[PDB]
Amino acid sequence: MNIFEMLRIDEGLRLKIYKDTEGYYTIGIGHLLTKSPSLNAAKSELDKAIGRNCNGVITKDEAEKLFNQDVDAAVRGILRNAKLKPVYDSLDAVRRCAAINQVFQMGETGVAGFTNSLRMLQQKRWDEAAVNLAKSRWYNQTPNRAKRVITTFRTGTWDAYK
Ligand SMILES: [Cl-]
Ligand SMILES: [Cl-]
Repeated sequence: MNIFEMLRIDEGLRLKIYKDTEGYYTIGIGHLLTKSPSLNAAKSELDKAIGRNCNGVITKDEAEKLFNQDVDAAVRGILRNAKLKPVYDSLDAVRRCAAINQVFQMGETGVAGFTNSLRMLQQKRWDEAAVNLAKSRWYNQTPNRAKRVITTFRTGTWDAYK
């Protein structure tokens, strides 16, 4: 297992513009296009991203390309964040994949506010962190996915991803 396979499992793959779990326009492998409710805004953003007139639909290769850039961006966002970087570098390789996944899903922003859990993860208090992490809007709105990530942080293995 690796980050790509893991996220590909959590986000799925769709070649036509769709609404995510929060109702925002998205495409490919969880690539948010816009938070605005105007589809046109979304189509414009798509075109801009891909570099061509898509008419709301892309190819697999196009989706995968966006995915690549998006993973990279997330990692790079982690690294540049003063509160995140130190936690991230203290973790082992599997748990770092759990960190990327949360950041990919919620933004460096959302994650940066998990101060307490962050500290627990840094101290290697696995079970305490798992309980803390569950006390969130994130776990309550997307519990199945949150559970998988949390078990990942808790155990340091890919068991939740089987
Ligand atoms: Cl792009
Ligand atoms: Cl879920």
